[PDB]
Amino acid sequence: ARPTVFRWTGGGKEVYLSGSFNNWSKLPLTRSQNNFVAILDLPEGEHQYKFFVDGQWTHDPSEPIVTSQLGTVNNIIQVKKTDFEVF
Ligand SMILES: OC[C@H]1O[C@@H]2O[C@H]3[C@H](O)[C@@H](O)[C@@H](O[C@H]4[C@H](O)[C@@H](O)[C@@H](O[C@H]5[C@H](O)[C@@H](O)[C@@H](O[C@H]6[C@H](O)[C@@H](O)[C@@H](O[C@H]7[C@H](O)[C@@H](O)[C@@H](O[C@H]8[C@H](O)[C@@H](O)[C@@H](O[C@H]1[C@H](O)[C@H]2O)O[C@@H]8CO)O[C@@H]7CO)O[C@@H]6CO)O[C@@H]5CO)O[C@@H]4CO)O[C@@H]3CO
Repeated sequence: ARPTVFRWTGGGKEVYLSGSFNNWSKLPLTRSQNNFVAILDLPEGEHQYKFFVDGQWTHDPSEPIVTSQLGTVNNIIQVKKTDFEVF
């Protein structure tokens, strides 16, 4: 598993990260310089995720997206051979 950085740049007061890698629970993100951020160790390969921003499910329009089998929009990224890549 490689350290991987998630960064929400869309603002807000309170932000959670939800994705396949935490079974779609809600991880509190840390405010840092107008970002909200978290760092997770993730195995190489695909992950889907989304944000929960002041009470509302939101994706990041600047990362790739896909429609899930539930019929919802997630971000989709590919963890590769780099430590602390920012998504
Ligand atoms: O919780 C896990 C989950 O979280 C994230 O989803 C959130 C999402 O981003 C939000 O937008 C919001 O979703 C609401 C949405 O906006 C509304 O449209 C509505 O959803 C309706 C759909 O429009 C409509 O498609 C229909 O859905 C039916 C499906 O067509 C059908 O396929 C089936 O769904 C089942 C799947 O086939 C199955 O794979 C399994 O789903 C899993 C996913 O594959 C998986 O990615 C993950 O889902 C994430 C998700 O990707 C995030 O975006 O977890 C799933 C395991 O549970 O299970 C399905 C059976 O439940 O069934 C449904 C109908 O039963 O109907 C809905 C009307 O509800 O409502 C949304 C509010 O719930 O919220 C979610 C988090 O709640």
